[PDB]
Amino acid sequence: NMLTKETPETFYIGKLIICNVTGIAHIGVKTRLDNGVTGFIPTKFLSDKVVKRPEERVKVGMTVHCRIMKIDIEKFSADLTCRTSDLMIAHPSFHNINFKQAEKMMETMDQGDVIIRPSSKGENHLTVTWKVSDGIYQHVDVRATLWINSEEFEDLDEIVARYVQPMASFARDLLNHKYYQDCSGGDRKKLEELLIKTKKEKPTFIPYFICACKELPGKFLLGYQPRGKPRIEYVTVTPEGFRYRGQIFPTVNGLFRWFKDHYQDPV
Amino acid sequence: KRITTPYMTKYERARVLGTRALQIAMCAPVMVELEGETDPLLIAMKELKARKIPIIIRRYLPDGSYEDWGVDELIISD
Amino acid sequence: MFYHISLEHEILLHPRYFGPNLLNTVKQKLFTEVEGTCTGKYGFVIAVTTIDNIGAGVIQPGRGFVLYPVKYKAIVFRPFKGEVVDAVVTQVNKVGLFTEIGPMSCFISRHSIPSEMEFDPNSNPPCYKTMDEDIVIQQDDEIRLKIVGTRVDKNDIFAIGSLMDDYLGLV
Amino acid sequence: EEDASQLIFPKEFETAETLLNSEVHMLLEHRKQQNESAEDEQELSEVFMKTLNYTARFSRFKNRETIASVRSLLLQKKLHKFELACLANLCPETAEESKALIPSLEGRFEDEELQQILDDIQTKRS
Amino acid sequence: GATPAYGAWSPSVGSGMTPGAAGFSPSAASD
Repeated sequence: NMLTKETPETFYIGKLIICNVTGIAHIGVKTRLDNGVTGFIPTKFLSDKVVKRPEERVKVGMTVHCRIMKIDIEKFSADLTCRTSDLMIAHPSFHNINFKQAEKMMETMDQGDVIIRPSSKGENHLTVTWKVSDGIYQHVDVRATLWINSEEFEDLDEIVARYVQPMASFARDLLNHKYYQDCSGGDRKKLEELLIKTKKEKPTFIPYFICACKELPGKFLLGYQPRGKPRIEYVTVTPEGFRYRGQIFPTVNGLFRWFKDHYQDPV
Repeated sequence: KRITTPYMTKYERARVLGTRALQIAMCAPVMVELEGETDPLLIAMKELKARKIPIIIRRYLPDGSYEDWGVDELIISD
Repeated sequence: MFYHISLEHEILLHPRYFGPNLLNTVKQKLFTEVEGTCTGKYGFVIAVTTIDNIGAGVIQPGRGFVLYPVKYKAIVFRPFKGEVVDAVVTQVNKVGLFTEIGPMSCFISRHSIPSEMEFDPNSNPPCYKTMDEDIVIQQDDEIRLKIVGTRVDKNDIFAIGSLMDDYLGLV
Repeated sequence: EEDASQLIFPKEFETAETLLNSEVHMLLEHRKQQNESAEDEQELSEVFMKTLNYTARFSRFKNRETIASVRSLLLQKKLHKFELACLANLCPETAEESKALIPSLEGRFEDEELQQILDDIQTKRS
Repeated sequence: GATPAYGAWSPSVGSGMTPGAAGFSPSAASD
């Protein structure tokens, strides 16, 4: 008592006791513990068959934290467990990921499911990626500057249902339009050559279409040919509506009903 | 009622570039896209052309007054 | 005594703290600079209650720091000598009684105690009874006092109380 | 030289705003409320934690009306600012106790005038 | 970062001069 440095009444079963099994006698690693207790590793912790060391130890010996399963510091034994288990419709995903590898997992979900990922530039930042079209995604880099509070971060459920879910419902309506296309992602060279080919079959009736960008997601392309010159008008999709010539429309129908009586000006 | 020159003086240009380049070197947020360069003066120069330097120049008048001028406010020379 | 005054401070900020969170970061730096401190001028400030304004940050020539003269409102605690305060009795000892005036503690010798309030070390609780055991003045009692001398100890106030004045006891 | 008994205060402190013991309690507990109602918040200093209690022990009232009324009934008279707090915390049950405690009240007022200020203060007391 | 501000952008409007007549399509209801 007071000469051994440790008794078996201090070391208990269930608590992790770090064992220093730095040699093996004949299989398992017999080493010393922190309290001077001669740690003789059993088949439940040193695990050596005479053809090898512990494998979960070191490259030149044995050792590590293990779940304490035997109190024999006076008996020159240490039942330390070598195993780590002995010591102990618009869905919302979660994550912790880069940008390139995240692009391959967000192509298989449907339209409306919003993912949750950390940012990449800066600190204490979160990026809201929501599906827009086939290959079009708006990575809302909040501080796409969406200024928020500090109280909201503990509950990640409202920031989507107030800012992205209404935005996704407004973006889905233009996809189900009667005159929609992609032009291989909304390329600017492919869209000017389509308006000049549709005007020849019907010079009296002028058609209109709608498309979005792939490099600048969130901005739609509203092109119209009042005469023999192509012209492109842009529009932004907002969480409360749409931004068209600086006028905010509450519902998706008022934008088109406001455009049908506004494109007849000489500009 | 600012009465001073609406042009960025060569001396302002020198120390604003120098000052901003120092901040850059100290891991400041950049206000411009980096096309893949690393020099703080190169960055500072880029920022200058973009009129994105987050700096205002306090110009002292001889009487004791002063006028503050944003970088985006005054006409960059070079 | 608890007062409200406008104070001022000038703080230094490193370029890593620029960008959209800048003036928020200026507020954070003051809230964790001037709280719970003491001075030989103003005394013991309990907390900064609000920030008045930020003066435009003067960029330091040569070095990348910028300094921000921020004006702010502060609840300050400055005792003066001769003020008559309430306190709680902390420790009853033959060498003297210990009290606590908010962030500042005081001490009362048997010298300042007239001979009525005798010692009680025989009892489990140290008290100051009288001869007849009517007026019981023990630990953890709201006992009034009068600050008869101030002392600042390296940003630390330490006054001294007394019991010479009448009506210095239980309410 | 600095003795509040003879009402001598530094220029930095003369223009100062006096505070009541019950009054500051609302300021401190509201500051506790502001920060503790913030998520992702660092623990407040031991100096904050050790002071909230002091004013709590001496709460003559909590109520936001009585925070004003013991001041208004006093400011109407020709008292010093310094007198404002010492007389509104202690709540001396008579002008006699207050005049014994406070050397500045002695000859300053009628005892019955000062007693009515103190009786108005006692009738504010929770 | 590789992904800068997208929505902080300024949509520039395009000016034109087309003195045409009025022979275009009518409006509809909002329901």
